[PDB]
Amino acid sequence: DKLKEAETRAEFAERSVTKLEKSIDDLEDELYAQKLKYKAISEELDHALNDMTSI
Amino acid sequence: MDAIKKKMQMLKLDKENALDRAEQAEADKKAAEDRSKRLEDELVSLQKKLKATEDEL
Repeated sequence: DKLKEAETRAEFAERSVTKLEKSIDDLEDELYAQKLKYKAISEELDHALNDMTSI
Repeated sequence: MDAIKKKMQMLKLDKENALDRAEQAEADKKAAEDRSKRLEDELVSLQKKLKATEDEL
């Protein structure tokens, strides 16, 4: 009875964590790719102004 | 960015100043040279009138 409830609850519990794990790692990778994009865009005109610093 | 835009504005403001000064100097130079050539013509006319007066003398 309640045993069956426990089995069902535990079995469904494992479902949510594992599926979310892949999404979490994909989010991390996409975040890092975008941050690298911005950093690459950041330093270029930064150095351009460094050259343009007082001409 | 932002400061680059400020540098761009400044590098054109002095350009405008230089262009304005150049226009003023060009106008002044042209006026002075025109006055000088008019005075040259005046001197030539005065020489001619001196010659004519010397002829009458």
